[PDB]
Amino acid sequence: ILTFTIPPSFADIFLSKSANLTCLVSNLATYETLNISWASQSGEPLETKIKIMESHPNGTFSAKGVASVCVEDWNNRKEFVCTVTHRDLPSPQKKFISKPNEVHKHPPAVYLLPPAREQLNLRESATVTCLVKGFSPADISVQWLQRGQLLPQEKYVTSAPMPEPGAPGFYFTHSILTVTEEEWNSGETYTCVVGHEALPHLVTERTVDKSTEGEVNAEEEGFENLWTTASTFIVLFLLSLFYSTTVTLFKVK
Amino acid sequence: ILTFTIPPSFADIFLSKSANLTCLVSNLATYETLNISWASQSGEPLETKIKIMESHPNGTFSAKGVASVCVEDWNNRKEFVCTVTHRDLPSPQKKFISKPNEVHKHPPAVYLLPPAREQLNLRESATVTCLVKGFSPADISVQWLQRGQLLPQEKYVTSAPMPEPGAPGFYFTHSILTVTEEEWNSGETYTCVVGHEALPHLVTERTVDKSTEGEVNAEEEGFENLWTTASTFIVLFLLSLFYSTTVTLFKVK
Amino acid sequence: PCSQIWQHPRFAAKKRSSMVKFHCYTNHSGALTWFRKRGSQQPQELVSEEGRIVQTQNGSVYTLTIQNIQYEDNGIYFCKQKCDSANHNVTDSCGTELLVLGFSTLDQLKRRNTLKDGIILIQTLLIILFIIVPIFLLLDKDDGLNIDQTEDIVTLR
Amino acid sequence: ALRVEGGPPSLTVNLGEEARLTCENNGRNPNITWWFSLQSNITWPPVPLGPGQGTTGQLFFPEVNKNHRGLYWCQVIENNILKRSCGTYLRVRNPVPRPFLDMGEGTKNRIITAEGIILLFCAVVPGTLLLFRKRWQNEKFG
Ligand SMILES: *[C@@H]1O[C@H](CO)[C@@H](O)[C@H](O)[C@H]1NC(C)=O
Ligand SMILES: *[C@@H]1O[C@H](CO)[C@@H](O)[C@H](O)[C@H]1NC(C)=O
Ligand SMILES: *[C@@H]1O[C@H](CO)[C@@H](O)[C@H](O)[C@H]1NC(C)=O
Ligand SMILES: *[C@@H]1O[C@H](CO)[C@@H](O)[C@H](O)[C@H]1NC(C)=O
Ligand SMILES: *[C@@H]1O[C@H](CO)[C@@H](O)[C@H](O)[C@H]1NC(C)=O
Repeated sequence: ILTFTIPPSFADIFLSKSANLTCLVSNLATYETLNISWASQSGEPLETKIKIMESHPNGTFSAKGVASVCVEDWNNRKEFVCTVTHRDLPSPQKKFISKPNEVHKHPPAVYLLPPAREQLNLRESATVTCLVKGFSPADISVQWLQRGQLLPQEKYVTSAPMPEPGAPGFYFTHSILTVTEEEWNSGETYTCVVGHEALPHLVTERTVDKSTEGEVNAEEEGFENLWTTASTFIVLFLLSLFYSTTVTLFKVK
Repeated sequence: ILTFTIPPSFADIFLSKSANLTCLVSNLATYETLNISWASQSGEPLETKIKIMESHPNGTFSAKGVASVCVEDWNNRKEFVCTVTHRDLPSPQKKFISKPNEVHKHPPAVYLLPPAREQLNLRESATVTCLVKGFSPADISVQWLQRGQLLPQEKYVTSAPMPEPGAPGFYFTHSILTVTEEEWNSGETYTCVVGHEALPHLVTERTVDKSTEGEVNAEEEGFENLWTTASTFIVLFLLSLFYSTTVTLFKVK
Repeated sequence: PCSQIWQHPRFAAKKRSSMVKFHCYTNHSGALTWFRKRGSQQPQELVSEEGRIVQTQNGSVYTLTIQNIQYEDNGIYFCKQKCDSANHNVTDSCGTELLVLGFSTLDQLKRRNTLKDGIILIQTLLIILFIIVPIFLLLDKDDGLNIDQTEDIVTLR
Repeated sequence: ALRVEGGPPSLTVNLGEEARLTCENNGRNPNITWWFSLQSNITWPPVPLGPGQGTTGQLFFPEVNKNHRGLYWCQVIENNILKRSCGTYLRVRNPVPRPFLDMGEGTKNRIITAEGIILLFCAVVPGTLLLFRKRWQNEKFG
């Protein structure tokens, strides 16, 4: 029998503003004596949700204990105890879950890559990818929006964070938004939002579309004055050349 | 006593021009009375080679059955069965096997993607990403080349194969070659190759290298060429003015 | 009474002739007037044009869409409403400050600016030269040498 | 029963430079809050910031970063009365740091046209001087 304690994910933590502890028990021959009770180090009673997963092919069972606690307790590295008294276990098992120790923090650097021209040449489909690189906590949720409307997770995939090469402790991940060529052809604006703990605001957003030259510069160039100078200079070249030729001919006579 | 059937691999078929059907049986208490032979669905016996490895530390022996038959019959999905009998087996362990389910078998479609200009704006590092998508087999080996030399795994990282949305049973992968900022200035050759079973030439490679691959867009550069010709014309006008000035000075002097 | 108007992405950095969808979500029902503001000038009424300003009413929501957007469309966009509640309590929206972006690849701008700096330095040099040419030429034409007969600092002067 | 000035609909600031927000209201000294959000409908509730400083309720970012783009709307509570503002939008642009060449596109292109006109005229006049000189020296030789 192997028992583990699993902290809740970042997505649910931000969604419900209430962390859910886990008391994962495995390899249970019997479940009639199963009892998962959750408590803190001070002994404060707490409600425990008990749910049983499907039986494993080998015949072993599993169960998890869910307890609703505020996220601030997790931020204060508060300790919690799950008490399990099972007939297969010779003695009751006491364990503690808390926030891990201090570790270097780095907010993610989001980067949204547009599809390559070669990919568009097959006129089949487009896969918009936004690279999220350089975050120390692996708990990162990346979503995508279409015209500000949420996109189901069946239309895109997000690779699990993998350690950053050349820099230990940092993690990077990708997210591919496969979009039909008809939808991308209409000048759609596609964005990926990155919810992550180390972010100063806990959430950011990056955009890209057909423009691909979406540099922010307000209005600096492109005015009609450029055309005015071009035309007046064409005239200037003509007059200068004519003047030089007339000067040469007046030197002649 | 567990009997396992190992389908032949394509490597020796490509090299030795023959396929080996392996009937690997482990957890064998004794072998002096073992009788293992290859057979067919229609009862046709096959030539079986018996090869026995050394004793397993758990106290159980093992045996194998090796046969050589033409690849074309195996490509025709003929059901070959390996007969395994032993003194400790109340019933023979006849495992029925054929070609595993062949699928659409489409070759990868590599679309090298350039780094994001926002990332280059930091003047620190750039990631070159080559999306490899649209292949049926799980196995795939992406390697990057630098000036014709293979890039070791110590510098780049690649994502494990994952199913692609919109087409069940269709796989894809990815990759990322971190490069330093002065590496991206130098215009080195960044290319990633892909090894795959379904590739008609067995190897494919895309080329997005140096420091810029180009991008055609909409209007956008028209005033740019207008500015370039305006600068050229200012240059010509300056040259004509200097020529006239020098002629005037020389005639005066 | 009539101050429950909603709006959408306000900054809306866009390239010339691009597409975004406006609306006028509200919790009321009455007369509506689209208004456009540029800079610090006074509010002005918008005029509908097909394929340039699309106006579809989704019940209580007044959808809007502006195609062929140019630099003259830079400014603030919002939808007014009329609240004839026996007090002339006239309320308005908040705003949508549209911006038009210059596409200088954020990099060619440096090259152009360096080039114009070169040309106006060439102005300084050439204008000094062509102001010293006429006097020094009419001195010889009318008929420097006298000053030499009358040292390096004086010549520079 | 109360209103609040919406403030600028958008805002711009250089990277690494301080950005200060604003919340103007008619109240005497009424409860104020900062509720950061994003552009459109996301899956996360608005992120409340700190309480601000001063009577106005002004934010302060001593060293803003690229991640700080988004709406910043201020929340005001005045004796159990709630009212929502409109929301600003922080953003960085990294403007051009080169002011030597007479900042202002129109300025530089106009002085370029003036360059052409004045250079052509001040080159033409020497031609008249040269022809006058040639005539006068030819008269002198005779
Ligand atoms: C309009 O106001 C009522 C009353 O507060 C509310 O129930 C309703 O949801 C509002 N509708 C919208 C579109 O906000
Ligand atoms: C309002 O908008 C929805 C969503 O685009 C659309 O389905 C609906 O038909 C619109 N109202 C109309 C056209 O009556
Ligand atoms: C609008 O309503 C507010 C709140 O009742 C009031 O103070 C203000 O004077 C009104 N404005 C007009 C024009 O009636
Ligand atoms: C609202 O007013 C109460 C009055 O005591 C104060 O404690 C509270 O901090 C105020 N809200 C803020 C500033 O978040
Ligand atoms: C906004 O997002 C939420 C969460 O995805 C969704 O439930 C809601 O329907 C969306 N917009 C509308 C129309 O309320």
